[PDB]
Amino acid sequence: HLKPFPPEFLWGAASAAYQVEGAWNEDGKGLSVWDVFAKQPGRTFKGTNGDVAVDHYHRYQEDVALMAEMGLKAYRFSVSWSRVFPDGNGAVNEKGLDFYDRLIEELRNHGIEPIVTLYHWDVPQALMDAYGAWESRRIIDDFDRYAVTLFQRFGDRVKYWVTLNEQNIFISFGYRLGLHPPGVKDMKRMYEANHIANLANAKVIQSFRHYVPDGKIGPSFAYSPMYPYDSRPENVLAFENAEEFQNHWWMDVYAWGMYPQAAWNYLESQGLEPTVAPGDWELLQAAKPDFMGVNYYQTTTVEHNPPDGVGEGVMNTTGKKGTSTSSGIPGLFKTVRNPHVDTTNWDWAIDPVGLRIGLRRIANRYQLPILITENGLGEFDTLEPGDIVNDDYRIDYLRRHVQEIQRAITDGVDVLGYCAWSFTDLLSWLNGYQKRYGFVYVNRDDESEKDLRRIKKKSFYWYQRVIETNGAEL
Amino acid sequence: HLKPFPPEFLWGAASAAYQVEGAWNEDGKGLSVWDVFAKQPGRTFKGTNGDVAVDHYHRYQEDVALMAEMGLKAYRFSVSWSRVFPDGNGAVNEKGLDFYDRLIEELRNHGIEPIVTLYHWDVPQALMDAYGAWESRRIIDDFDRYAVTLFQRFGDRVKYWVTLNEQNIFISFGYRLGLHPPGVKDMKRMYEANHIANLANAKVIQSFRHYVPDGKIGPSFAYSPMYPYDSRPENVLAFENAEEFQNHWWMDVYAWGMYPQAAWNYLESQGLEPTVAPGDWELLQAAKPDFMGVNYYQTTTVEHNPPDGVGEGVMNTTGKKGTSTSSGIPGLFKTVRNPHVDTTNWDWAIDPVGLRIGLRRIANRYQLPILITENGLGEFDTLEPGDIVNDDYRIDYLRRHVQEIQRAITDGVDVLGYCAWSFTDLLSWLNGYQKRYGFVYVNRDDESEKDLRRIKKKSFYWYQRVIETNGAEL
Repeated sequence: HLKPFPPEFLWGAASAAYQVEGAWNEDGKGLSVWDVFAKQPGRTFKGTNGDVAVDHYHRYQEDVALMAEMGLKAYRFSVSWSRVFPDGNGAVNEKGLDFYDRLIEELRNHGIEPIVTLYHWDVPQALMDAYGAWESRRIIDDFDRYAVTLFQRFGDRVKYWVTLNEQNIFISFGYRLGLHPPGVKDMKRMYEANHIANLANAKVIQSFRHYVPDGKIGPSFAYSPMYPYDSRPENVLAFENAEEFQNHWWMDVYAWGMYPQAAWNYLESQGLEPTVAPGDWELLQAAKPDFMGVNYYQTTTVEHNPPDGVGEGVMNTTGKKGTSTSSGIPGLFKTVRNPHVDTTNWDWAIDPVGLRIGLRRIANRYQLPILITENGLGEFDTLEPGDIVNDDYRIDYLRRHVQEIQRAITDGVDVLGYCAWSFTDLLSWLNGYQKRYGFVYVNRDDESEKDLRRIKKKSFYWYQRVIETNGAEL
Repeated sequence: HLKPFPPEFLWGAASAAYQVEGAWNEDGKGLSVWDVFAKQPGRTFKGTNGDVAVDHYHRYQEDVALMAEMGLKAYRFSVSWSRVFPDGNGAVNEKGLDFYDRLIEELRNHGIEPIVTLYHWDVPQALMDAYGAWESRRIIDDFDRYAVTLFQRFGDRVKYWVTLNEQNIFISFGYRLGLHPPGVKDMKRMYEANHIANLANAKVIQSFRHYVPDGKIGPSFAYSPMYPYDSRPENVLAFENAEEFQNHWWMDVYAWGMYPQAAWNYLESQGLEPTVAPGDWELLQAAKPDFMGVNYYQTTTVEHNPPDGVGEGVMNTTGKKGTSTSSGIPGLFKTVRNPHVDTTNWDWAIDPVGLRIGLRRIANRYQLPILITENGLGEFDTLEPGDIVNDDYRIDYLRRHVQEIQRAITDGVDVLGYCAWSFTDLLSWLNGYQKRYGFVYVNRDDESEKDLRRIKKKSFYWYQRVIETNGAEL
């Protein structure tokens, strides 16, 4: 017996500025670390970068019109820091602010709730040149000034804010795996930058309380809920280590302002724990958010990993199924393929019940409302004669995840909204354009840039029907 | 490289008054609910009862001398409420307090720390008669009067105190399964009595802060940590349901003063959630314990249970292995044999790693120190001529659990002490005498008290060596 979706449920769709906007050097925009990073040969598939992307900076009016046709209740986007402060910490760029002002007015005139994401991985290169960006406490007050600038200019028209998007991703990929700017493989640096990012998150939530007292703000965590492989006690203990190290490590800081103790002690024994100053715990414990943002795609199953066993592993960005290899941390846990779910061709788990599990774990541990900021299926799309993209695969994935959300709401989880990823096709950070996520097909591939024309996929009309029935018809 | 056991680690052993004392009608003692219940035909194996038990009431000097020979650092025992208040809430029976005073003085004269359990299932029958005992709010102030009586008489000599022993057992066996007094099978009444017992726990922790400001106090929860059968998402969701419904339901109230929400909502949908009065949440939230007491014997593995599925199961009462069957809650979860561990003859899982997992979960969720108030192996013992009892099976079980305690300490779990169940053999509530737990064999069976003579088992000398080496030699 299912509860209905609440009447105010934020049926949404999401983007990220570098992935969508283009206009990388217009109206005074400074360079970001991704402008620099993606132009380095070999970082991105076939050299694709965000110079143009899908050109949303010039075509947003067309884009919002398609949102209004769909009847989106909400649209989640990120503000590009380097459009607002080209130097990170210097003088404000009114043209940068003007674009987001025009975007929000376009959204508001069509009855769409704007959800503004403060940071999605594009710190200005200048801050990285001046003091190493997230490795320096100086970024805390420069990020605050940036945040406060947006709060004063948009706080009367934006109720929902997200601080740092997938902080575990841009910290891990940027400082442990070397896949994102700064392209570093140093765990000591990774956890120092992570700690400073935690303090930045807390400082801007505390500013938000002052500048937007009637608004709602939270971080957004890239949450892959951990599973034990079986009921072997050694595999359950691996799951305890994995859920605490991969998930509590961030969410406990967001919710309670404390790192988990066992994980901390493991890092301490390695010489990897971050440097703490007077003031840190009191700041982190005083920044309670209104919700936990959740970006969800898959669960992860783990098993026992001996002290000499698997370390970092092989990722699968080609799309040939079966090429992923176990990654893990020796002594604690290593991943293993879950034999009870299917995977995509990138070996990502297809596990909509895993979303209910993860929503239940956040409610049960933190008692926080949840805003689902990102969920989606990336796949190749064929444009067929008659402007028809029959992405039944995407509909089937979104249907099952929305169905499990309703069960979680029926369990008593407070889910504020759901932002599918993504509204239009967009540039992936590293693999180009062919793994598409959008409701709206964008006419370009890896080689030919074509005209970037927007085409409504079959999933666009499915989700239009979802919204008008408030999820009653899926 | 393991951490050592900390210098003042409480190497202990435990009992419970009804199981050990006898003297059921001496020196002014009133009837308890167990005096009455165990004399009803069919309630206990072979009609065994606590009239004599192993006669610790008269033989406490001999028993304490054996604790000194072992070198016990702490002895955990329970106070019989009906010795102190024969009618539960009238005038104090000084001879009742004088026994526990004599006992505490014997312990302290031999260097043994007393750990006093306020309530181990034996509320006076007069309170059951007057208002139904734990089902009535009247018990909150009656329990409080009793606790403060003990705090004022013994607080100068007792630092460690336990409030309610295994509230989840005496409430669920007493009101849901009807196996303990008052023998009721009614889930609604069960959760009402459970809520009243939560308030009584909170009230006496509050009183304790006034009367024993330098003491340490906590409840003793009967903790069986849940495992999912495998990585099937439906079995992991069963584990989420099972851990919250069986474990968080109690420990969250103990630690945070709040029931978990998914469980509460499920009870509400069934008309089973308890009645909440004004002021209840404030009392419950303001009664933080110094430690979580943990009674640990086994883990429990669970899997999906369809809404038409398993409910009450068969309980192994005889000692014939393989006779237990699944128990669960339809629609939420059901138990299933863990194929990766062995089980005793009573079908209890032998899972020392589970104790590390359980200690880690409590640290990770509540950040509380833990006092392990019960752990042991119940088995048949053979008395061999020469008064020799070779219980290597017990040594092996205790050894592997103490080993995992030290791994948990090395992880960063603050464990205050370890109380093996039990010091001497004693009466099991339902299963008679042959399922023995003691370091010290007591010569009696279900048919005859014989001479009740005390006989040191092999495990006595093993534990004596454990304590002498502070656990470095196991």
